[PDB]
Amino acid sequence: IAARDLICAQKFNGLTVLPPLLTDEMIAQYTSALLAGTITSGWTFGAGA
Amino acid sequence: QIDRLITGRLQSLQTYVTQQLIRAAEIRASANLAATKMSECVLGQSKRVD
Amino acid sequence: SALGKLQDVVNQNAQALNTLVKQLSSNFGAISSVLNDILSRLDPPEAEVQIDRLITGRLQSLQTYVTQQLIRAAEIRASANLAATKMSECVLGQSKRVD
Amino acid sequence: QCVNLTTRTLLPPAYTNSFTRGVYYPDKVFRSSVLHSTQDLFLPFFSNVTWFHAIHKRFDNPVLPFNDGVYFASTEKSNIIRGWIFGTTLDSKTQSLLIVNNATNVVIKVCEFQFCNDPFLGVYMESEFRVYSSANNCTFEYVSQPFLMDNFKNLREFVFKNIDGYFKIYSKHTPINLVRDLPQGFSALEPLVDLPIGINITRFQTLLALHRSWLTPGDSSSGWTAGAAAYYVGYLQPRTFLLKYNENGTITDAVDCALDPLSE
Amino acid sequence: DSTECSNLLLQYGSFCTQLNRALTGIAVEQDKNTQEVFAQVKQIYKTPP
Amino acid sequence: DSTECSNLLLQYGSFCTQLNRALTGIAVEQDKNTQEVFAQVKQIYKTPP
Amino acid sequence: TKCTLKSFTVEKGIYQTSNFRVQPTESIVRFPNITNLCPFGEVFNATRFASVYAWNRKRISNCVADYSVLYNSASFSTFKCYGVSPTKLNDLCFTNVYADSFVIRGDEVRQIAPGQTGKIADYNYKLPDDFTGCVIAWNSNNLDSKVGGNYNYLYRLFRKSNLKPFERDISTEIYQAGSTPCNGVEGFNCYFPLQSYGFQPTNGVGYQPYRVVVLSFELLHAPATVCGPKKSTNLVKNKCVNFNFNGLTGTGVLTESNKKFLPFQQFGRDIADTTDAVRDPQTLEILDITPCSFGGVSVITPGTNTSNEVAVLYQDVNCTETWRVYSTGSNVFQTRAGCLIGAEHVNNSYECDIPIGAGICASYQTSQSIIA
Amino acid sequence: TRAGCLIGAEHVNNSYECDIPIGAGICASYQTSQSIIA
Amino acid sequence: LTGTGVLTESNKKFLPFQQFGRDIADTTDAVRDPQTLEILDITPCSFGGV
Amino acid sequence: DSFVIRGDEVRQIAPGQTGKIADYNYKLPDDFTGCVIAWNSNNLDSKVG
Ligand SMILES: *[C@@H]1O[C@H](CO)[C@@H](O[C@@H]2O[C@H](CO)[C@@H](O)[C@H](O)[C@H]2NC(C)=O)[C@H](O)[C@H]1NC(C)=O
Ligand SMILES: CCCCCCCCCCCCCCCCCC(=O)O
Ligand SMILES: *[C@@H]1O[C@H](CO)[C@@H](O)[C@H](O)[C@H]1NC(C)=O
Ligand SMILES: *[C@@H]1O[C@H](CO)[C@@H](O)[C@H](O)[C@H]1NC(C)=O
Ligand SMILES: *[C@@H]1O[C@H](CO)[C@@H](O)[C@H](O)[C@H]1NC(C)=O
Ligand SMILES: *[C@@H]1O[C@H](CO)[C@@H](O)[C@H](O)[C@H]1NC(C)=O
Ligand SMILES: *[C@@H]1O[C@H](CO)[C@@H](O)[C@H](O)[C@H]1NC(C)=O
Ligand SMILES: *[C@@H]1O[C@H](CO)[C@@H](O)[C@H](O)[C@H]1NC(C)=O
Ligand SMILES: *[C@@H]1O[C@H](CO)[C@@H](O)[C@H](O)[C@H]1NC(C)=O
Ligand SMILES: *[C@@H]1O[C@H](CO)[C@@H](O)[C@H](O)[C@H]1NC(C)=O
Ligand SMILES: *[C@@H]1O[C@H](CO)[C@@H](O)[C@H](O)[C@H]1NC(C)=O
Ligand SMILES: *[C@@H]1O[C@H](CO)[C@@H](O)[C@H](O)[C@H]1NC(C)=O
Ligand SMILES: *[C@@H]1O[C@H](CO)[C@@H](O)[C@H](O)[C@H]1NC(C)=O
Ligand SMILES: *[C@@H]1O[C@H](CO)[C@@H](O)[C@H](O)[C@H]1NC(C)=O
Repeated sequence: IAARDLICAQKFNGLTVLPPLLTDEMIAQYTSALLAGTITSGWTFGAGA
Repeated sequence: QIDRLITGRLQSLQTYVTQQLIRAAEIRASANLAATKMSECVLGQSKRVD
Repeated sequence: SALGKLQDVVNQNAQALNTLVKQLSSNFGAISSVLNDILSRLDPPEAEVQIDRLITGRLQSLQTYVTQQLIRAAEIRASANLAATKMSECVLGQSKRVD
Repeated sequence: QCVNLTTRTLLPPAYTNSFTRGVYYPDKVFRSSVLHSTQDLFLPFFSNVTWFHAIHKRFDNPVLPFNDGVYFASTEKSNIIRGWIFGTTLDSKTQSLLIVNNATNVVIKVCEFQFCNDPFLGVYMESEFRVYSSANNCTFEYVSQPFLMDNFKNLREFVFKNIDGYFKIYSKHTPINLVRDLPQGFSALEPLVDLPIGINITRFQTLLALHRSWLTPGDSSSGWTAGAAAYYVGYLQPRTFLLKYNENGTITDAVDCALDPLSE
Repeated sequence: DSTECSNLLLQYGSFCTQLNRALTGIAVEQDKNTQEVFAQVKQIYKTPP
Repeated sequence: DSTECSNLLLQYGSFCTQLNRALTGIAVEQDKNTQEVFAQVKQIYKTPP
Repeated sequence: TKCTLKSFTVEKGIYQTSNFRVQPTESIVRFPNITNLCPFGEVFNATRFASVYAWNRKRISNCVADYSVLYNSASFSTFKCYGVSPTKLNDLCFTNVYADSFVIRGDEVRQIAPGQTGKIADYNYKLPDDFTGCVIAWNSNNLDSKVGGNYNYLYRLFRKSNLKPFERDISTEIYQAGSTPCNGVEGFNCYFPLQSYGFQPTNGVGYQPYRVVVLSFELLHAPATVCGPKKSTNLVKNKCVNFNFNGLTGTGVLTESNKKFLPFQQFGRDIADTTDAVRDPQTLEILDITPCSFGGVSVITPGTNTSNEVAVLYQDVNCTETWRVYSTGSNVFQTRAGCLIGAEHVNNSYECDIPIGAGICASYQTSQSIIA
Repeated sequence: TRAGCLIGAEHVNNSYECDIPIGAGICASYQTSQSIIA
Repeated sequence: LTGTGVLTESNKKFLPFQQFGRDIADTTDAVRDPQTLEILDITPCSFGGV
Repeated sequence: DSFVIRGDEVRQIAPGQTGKIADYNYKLPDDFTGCVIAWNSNNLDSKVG
């Protein structure tokens, strides 16, 4: 399956892809927080409370 | 022969690293623009045009 | 560590120079990396190949250092342009831009 | 000539860890205030080394392998260990190396020896020289100052290698007061000689002297006693070491890259 | 998986260390970019029911 | 400090000239950056006593 | 600068030239004071050589190696030096010299080299692939041959495995070439490993005997007890020179050092691979080698379509303190960047026309002249 | 972890700011007989 | 043909004139056992970041 | 360039060699472009006695 799969070939030859520090769900959580802030409060949450 | 191959593969790796550095600079520019856009358009109202 | 960016810049430059100095201990596929053992042991024609190997390797090292310096200079130029924009818009004026 | 010291006192072999030992100057070059990475036959850090005893009635001088190298360390107080024997079969069929020590001198020979099973030397106090029953086709001879010189106070560490055709020996003497096992710490072995014996080595044995003073019966496996003595044997492997150097030029520290991911 | 080539590469020199330094810097920069873009607010705001 | 290596390098070619061109450009760029950031005002204003 | 730009015209500005060079004046040599000559006769001009299967190894030390003495005596059909050029043998000192001597037939001389195969290389005498030394051979039919045959020279013909480099196998045991074991007795499919060369004056060049001498040594990296015929000179310090310490050429300044070298250490190295220290064989004192070239040099010039006079900025020079300058001038100005020569200090302050350094800018003004 | 198996660190159900960015959403630290936590 | 790797049965079918097999790179990813005339898959043993 | 020598000394006729011939009689430059030719002449340049 190595010659077939490209990732296996990249990985038998020393090349690895590291995982990001932020998951997609956590980024979505950040975005949802931003949307909730800009909806309920407007531009105030970006200046403080 | 092994030295020839080592030199060639080291050159290949260095080329890949340099290209990655340049692409990372481009991506960093894009990310800084995206952060500026979040701050100025999402967290506020922007009078800047376009 | 309030000023981490500036210290990292200085450390990067110093580390690059030190790496360039230490890459003179590389044999680059030759019999040595001293260039005096080669000349003492070998006659010119037989030393030409070793000296060419070392020249090629050290030229590659210098080119790599120069390329890294160019990229870091581009980053620093971006930072400096941002700093000039900040001086002009925040110091010499009042900015309505957020954050 | 052959006194079989077949005293039957079975004890299991005891194993110990070598914290940081066996480091030797790979080259005869001076370096100061620099970290140098070199690959050579080194004793891996925290390696499982064998422990042999000569206390009473226990005598330990078996034949051991010489796979790629040996780190021989002896905590002694009486110069009971007088040298070693190296070879493949330790018989007249093949050449063998003998290193032994008279007071204030050394004897080295590469000459076909029909080594005497349970070889040894004696103390009354010159006494006995029952190590080999024959010496034929004798090619190499060499004499120099004692390799071993003066509870368990002095730690004589030796490293033996058989590169291409040169037998390289690195030695150091460190005074201590520990009496149980190796002293955790650091010490570098400086080169001693490079003997061009040009032979094949796969096995080796140690030569311990015996004490027969208060009474002397028929000198069979009886009427003999060995003072407290032990030696540690460690086998070197190709390893990459990071060596520290101080201003004076001594090593004073090192790292085994392949020991664990942290050291790598 | 070759001992001879590796022992030769040790002589050829340590350029791979600086290659890896560059790649690690790139990866950390990517994480920093994600943090700068999305992690502009530490208070996580929930949308009202 | 080797005449032989230098006379060989003359043959190998002139890449060091362009290396130095790049480095000089970098240095001039640094000076320009400093001027652009700080030298935004030519009139030097003194704080009143 | 004009050569660097590959042009005859330099536009106004400041340019970086080569670092300050100082060319050496003297050329010293320091070899150990040895008067004895190497045992060339005993190694090359000795009867009763050894057999290849029991090649003799002789140590050589404390002798000058002037091989010119061999020109009148003997001529060598083969002379190959690995790891060193023959021309440089007269300008080198050798650490651990060993002379390996033996006798073989002409066809087998080729086998005396790294990477070869055959009965000699595989069973009698093998050289390492990373071999530093020289191989010498010459016909000895007039010496090692007799009417009716000379069978005193033997060679190993059968062995269980190929030999390792610089390994000697004098064992005389019956070789077992078959499954049937033979114990100390010759028999069918069992052979005596040793065989005798049949040397006669009549036979051909191929089967004619050849006396082979192999010299193995290390160059540099350690004290050199053997040296060439080159003559030593007096010691010079605090001056750029072209030195030669035990065959190690170079160029630099030599000064006393606080470094302490162990007896087995001769040279010293730095973070790079570069001899930063050395021990004088004759005086047994440590010396510090320092490169003579040091300091940046920058040239301040107008367009050269306006004026041909220039000013030179010497970085890493403090004139306020025989300065390290190419040429001194009447106008000397000291700056935090370095000493500036060819420009006169003016107490006035203008906009920067030529950015010399810290806070110094040059220009062309006024009998015009350069100002800083 | 989604990055891979982590050995030498003990999982804690609490959530702190990232001291050591292991991977996907995992960060390590030195705390408490001190020990490494994930 | 020396090397280092794991050997496993393969579904590859080799023509009579074919002995070795290669991948996108120049690397023997397959081989035919002369004694048993069966195909084998060579896989590097080193794999996984640490 | 023509001359006569003994067979043992033919090897000395090449750049980088050493010996009585190369050092004292006939030396070739290291950067030598050309060809070297030799052949036995015992039947011609030899005499009884
Ligand atoms: C050095 O000696 C060892 C034996 O002491 C040789 O290895 C043996 O080789 C024979 C066949 O030649 C085998 O039957 C043995 O099993 C081997 N023993 C071991 C322990 O490996 C070795 O070949 C010799 N070295 C050389 C270069 O001849
Ligand atoms: C006899 C022991 C001398 C050892 C000295 C160290 C080795 C130095 C190199 C000497 C090589 C001499 C080879 C003969 C030189 C060529 C003579 C010839 O071509 O006629
Ligand atoms: C006992 O000693 C004799 C000495 O002649 C020797 O031949 C024999 O091998 C020895 N046996 C043992 C078991 O040591
Ligand atoms: C050394 O090996 C023995 C047997 O293999 C083992 O019991 C012992 O634990 C090892 N040493 C250490 C320190 O564990
Ligand atoms: C004692 O030492 C001398 C030289 O110091 C040596 O010649 C002699 O062989 C030694 N005696 C023994 C029994 O080894
Ligand atoms: C070794 O010694 C024995 C006994 O004298 C002799 O028969 C044999 O020929 C010798 N081997 C040599 C000199 O190689
Ligand atoms: C270095 O050598 C000096 C003597 O020259 C000595 O005083 C000093 O203690 C040495 N350094 C160390 C770390 O031992
Ligand atoms: C040594 O050389 C001389 C002439 O150079 C020669 O007469 C003599 O026979 C040689 N010695 C031997 C042992 O052949
Ligand atoms: C010869 O060299 C030694 C050191 O090896 C030195 O002690 C001695 O003074 C020197 N003699 C002369 C005359 O140079
Ligand atoms: C530059 O050179 C041209 C050609 O000689 C000349 O005509 C012109 O006057 C020069 N410019 C200056 C400023 O001297
Ligand atoms: C130059 O040296 C003088 C002493 O001769 C000293 O006072 C001055 O500070 C030095 N200047 C620089 C830039 O080093
Ligand atoms: C310029 O300043 C120097 C001191 O820096 C002084 O010696 C000199 O007299 C001044 N000249 C003028 C014209 O002001
Ligand atoms: C932590 O969570 C695990 C399940 O993920 C659970 O088994 C364990 O009991 C919890 N411990 C505490 C202290 O909450
Ligand atoms: C010999 O090899 C052939 C394939 O070439 C195979 O069919 C046969 O079984 C083998 N015989 C033995 C005894 O291994």
